[PDB]
Amino acid sequence: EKTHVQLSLPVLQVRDVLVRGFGDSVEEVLSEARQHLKDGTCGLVEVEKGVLPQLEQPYVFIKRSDAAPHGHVMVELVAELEGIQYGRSGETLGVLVPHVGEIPVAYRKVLLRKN
Ligand SMILES: CNCc1ccc(-c2cccs2)cc1
Repeated sequence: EKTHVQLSLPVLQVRDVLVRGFGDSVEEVLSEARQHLKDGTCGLVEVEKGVLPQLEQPYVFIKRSDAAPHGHVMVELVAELEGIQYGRSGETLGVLVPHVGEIPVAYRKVLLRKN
Protein backbone atom coordinates (compact mmCIF):
# COMPACT_ATOMS: atom_id res chain seq x y z
CA GLU A 1 0.00 0.00 0.00
CA LYS A 2 1.95 2.99 -1.30
CA THR A 3 1.80 6.25 0.67
CA HIS A 4 0.35 8.12 -2.30
CA VAL A 5 -1.85 7.15 -5.23
CA GLN A 6 -2.53 8.93 -8.53
CA LEU A 7 -6.19 9.48 -9.11
CA SER A 8 -8.24 11.34 -11.71
CA LEU A 9 -11.31 12.64 -9.91
CA PRO A 10 -14.54 13.62 -11.70
CA VAL A 11 -15.37 17.30 -11.01
CA LEU A 12 -19.10 17.71 -10.33
CA GLN A 13 -21.27 20.80 -10.30
CA VAL A 14 -22.88 21.09 -6.89
CA ARG A 15 -26.45 21.15 -8.21
CA ASP A 16 -25.91 17.76 -9.89
CA VAL A 17 -24.63 15.92 -6.77
CA LEU A 18 -27.09 13.31 -5.57
CA VAL A 19 -25.36 12.30 -2.30
CA ARG A 20 -24.11 15.49 -0.67
CA GLY A 21 -21.72 14.08 1.94
CA PHE A 22 -20.11 10.96 3.28
CA GLY A 23 -21.74 10.63 6.69
CA ASP A 24 -22.43 12.12 10.06
CA SER A 25 -19.17 12.42 12.02
CA VAL A 26 -15.64 13.53 11.19
CA GLU A 27 -14.29 9.99 11.57
CA GLU A 28 -16.99 8.53 9.36
CA VAL A 29 -16.61 11.05 6.56
CA LEU A 30 -12.85 10.56 6.36
CA SER A 31 -13.28 6.78 6.43
CA GLU A 32 -15.97 6.76 3.78
CA ALA A 33 -14.14 9.28 1.60
CA ARG A 34 -11.11 6.99 1.65
CA GLN A 35 -13.23 3.94 0.74
CA HIS A 36 -14.90 5.76 -2.16
CA LEU A 37 -11.53 6.98 -3.39
CA LYS A 38 -10.27 3.37 -3.29
CA ASP A 39 -13.36 2.18 -5.17
CA GLY A 40 -13.32 4.90 -7.83
CA THR A 41 -16.64 6.32 -6.66
CA CYS A 42 -15.53 9.73 -5.35
CA GLY A 43 -16.12 13.09 -7.01
CA LEU A 44 -14.83 16.59 -6.37
CA VAL A 45 -16.79 19.85 -6.12
CA GLU A 46 -14.81 23.06 -6.55
CA VAL A 47 -15.61 25.60 -3.85
CA GLU A 48 -17.27 28.81 -5.01
CA LYS A 49 -19.64 31.07 -3.10
CA GLY A 50 -22.87 29.20 -2.46
CA VAL A 51 -21.36 25.74 -2.69
CA LEU A 52 -20.66 24.71 0.89
CA PRO A 53 -24.20 25.58 2.14
CA GLN A 54 -25.57 23.21 -0.55
CA LEU A 55 -23.48 20.32 0.74
CA GLU A 56 -23.75 18.37 3.97
CA GLN A 57 -21.44 18.60 6.92
CA PRO A 58 -19.09 17.29 8.00
CA TYR A 59 -17.18 18.24 4.87
CA VAL A 60 -14.14 16.41 3.46
CA PHE A 61 -11.70 18.66 1.65
CA ILE A 62 -8.65 17.79 -0.39
CA LYS A 63 -5.95 20.32 0.35
CA ARG A 64 -2.57 20.84 -1.26
CA SER A 65 0.15 19.21 0.79
CA ASP A 66 3.39 19.98 -1.16
CA ALA A 67 4.86 22.07 -3.99
CA ALA A 68 3.18 18.11 -8.52
CA PRO A 69 4.44 14.89 -10.08
CA HIS A 70 3.32 13.93 -13.61
CA GLY A 71 0.34 16.36 -13.62
CA HIS A 72 -1.00 15.19 -10.25
CA VAL A 73 -0.97 17.78 -7.46
CA MET A 74 -0.12 16.26 -4.11
CA VAL A 75 -3.06 16.43 -1.69
CA GLU A 76 -4.30 15.21 1.63
CA LEU A 77 -7.68 14.95 3.32
CA VAL A 78 -8.97 17.35 6.00
CA ALA A 79 -12.46 17.29 7.46
CA GLU A 80 -14.45 20.20 8.82
CA LEU A 81 -17.41 20.23 11.22
CA GLU A 82 -19.01 23.34 12.74
CA GLY A 83 -16.06 25.54 11.85
CA ILE A 84 -13.36 23.23 13.25
CA GLN A 85 -10.91 21.40 10.99
CA TYR A 86 -9.33 18.03 11.59
CA GLY A 87 -5.94 18.23 9.98
CA ARG A 88 -3.89 21.22 8.82
CA SER A 89 -2.75 21.51 5.22
CA GLY A 90 -2.51 23.95 2.32
CA GLU A 91 -5.01 25.41 -0.14
CA THR A 92 -8.32 23.65 -0.76
CA LEU A 93 -8.81 22.06 -4.19
CA GLY A 94 -12.43 21.19 -3.50
CA VAL A 95 -14.83 19.19 -1.40
CA LEU A 96 -15.11 15.46 -1.92
CA VAL A 97 -18.52 13.83 -2.40
CA PRO A 98 -19.73 10.37 -3.36
CA HIS A 99 -19.93 9.88 -7.12
CA VAL A 100 -22.98 7.87 -8.23
CA GLY A 101 -22.89 8.45 -12.00
CA GLU A 102 -23.27 12.20 -12.38
CA ILE A 103 -21.73 13.66 -15.50
CA PRO A 104 -18.60 15.65 -14.61
CA VAL A 105 -17.43 18.92 -16.15
CA ALA A 106 -13.74 17.99 -15.92
CA TYR A 107 -11.34 15.55 -14.28
CA ARG A 108 -8.83 16.68 -11.63
CA LYS A 109 -5.55 14.75 -11.36
CA VAL A 110 -4.21 14.44 -7.82
CA LEU A 111 -1.56 12.48 -5.99
CA LEU A 112 -3.42 11.60 -2.85
CA ARG A 113 -1.77 10.84 0.44
CA LYS A 114 -3.39 7.73 1.92
CA ASN A 115 -3.03 8.69 5.61
C1 LIG B 1 -5.92 3.18 -8.50
N1 LIG B 1 -7.05 2.83 -7.66
C2 LIG B 1 -6.55 2.04 -6.55
C3 LIG B 1 -6.65 2.84 -5.25
C4 LIG B 1 -7.27 4.08 -5.24
C5 LIG B 1 -7.36 4.80 -4.06
C6 LIG B 1 -6.85 4.28 -2.88
C7 LIG B 1 -6.96 4.98 -1.69
C8 LIG B 1 -7.25 6.33 -1.52
C9 LIG B 1 -7.32 6.75 -0.20
C10 LIG B 1 -7.11 5.78 0.77
S1 LIG B 1 -6.83 4.32 -0.10
C11 LIG B 1 -6.23 3.04 -2.89
C12 LIG B 1 -6.13 2.32 -4.07
